Amino acid sequence: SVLLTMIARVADGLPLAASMQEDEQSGRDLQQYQSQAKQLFRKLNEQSPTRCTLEAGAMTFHYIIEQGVCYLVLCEAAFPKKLAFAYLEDLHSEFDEQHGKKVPTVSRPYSFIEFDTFIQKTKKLYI
Repeated sequence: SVLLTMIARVADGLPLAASMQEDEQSGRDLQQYQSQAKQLFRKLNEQSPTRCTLEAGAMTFHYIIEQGVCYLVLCEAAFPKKLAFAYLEDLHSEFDEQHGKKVPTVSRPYSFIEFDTFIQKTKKLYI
């Protein structure tokens, strides 16, 4: 029952905010989860779906693309698809509202760590 969350700029995959780790995660998995995320980001373009669900066994990836930002979440296959997108939707509207103008010009990775707090608070409400 998790919500490994990652927000990155589509143009170049620059990470923005994230809340990967959870109650005692496994270095092996956490590493594989992040690497799979990168290979997803690097491939994103204009032809990509703005909403998408990607199967990976016990785990399933879900993401949305809005304003050039990819909101991605990894969770148990069992987790309600419909829920994952609401979670993402809440993150989006709050993120764009609070950082849309600055998102396309930042160059340092995780320039929005601050947002991690909102992700955490929003997470509780779903899991």
